[PDB]
Amino acid sequence: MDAIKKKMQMLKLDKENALDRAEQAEADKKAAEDRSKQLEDELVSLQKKLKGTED
Amino acid sequence: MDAIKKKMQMLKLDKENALDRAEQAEADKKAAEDRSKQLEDELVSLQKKLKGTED
Amino acid sequence: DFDDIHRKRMEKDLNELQALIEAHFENRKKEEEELVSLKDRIERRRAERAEQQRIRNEREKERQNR
Repeated sequence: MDAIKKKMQMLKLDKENALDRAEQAEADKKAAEDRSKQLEDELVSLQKKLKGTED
Repeated sequence: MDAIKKKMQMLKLDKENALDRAEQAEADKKAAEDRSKQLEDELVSLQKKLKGTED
Repeated sequence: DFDDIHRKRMEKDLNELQALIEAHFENRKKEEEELVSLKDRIERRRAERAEQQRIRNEREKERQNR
């Protein structure tokens, strides 16, 4: 037939598109999270040196 | 027919789950990156305050 | 919870599709070709019956014509 092929292929394409988009988003989320952790760690030391400067 | 409809329904359940996961991951990325950039801005303001204290 | 969705979904996601494909293949193979061949056979028998009917009708009309 004809309809089954096109509908099935389009739906599988939709699933694959959503999956890859989710993977890209999660990768960027993990990278941003680690960079945020770095920012926290540096900010604490910045606060410590600021406190010493103020003393 | 009979089995074809059920197979289509399976292909649609995969569609919904993949699309929902993609959207949720995208929202997670947006939230995490906003968190990181706000932390970076806080770090910048701390640098400027340290500069004023140094002056 | 939400951990039996895999064990009740993924199973039929492939097994059901494959089994229904198998059922369709076997049913088509059993049904269509055998039906067409049997109908051709019955058609040939029907043509032979038609010839026998024509012969008998003609011979009886030949004799009885008085």
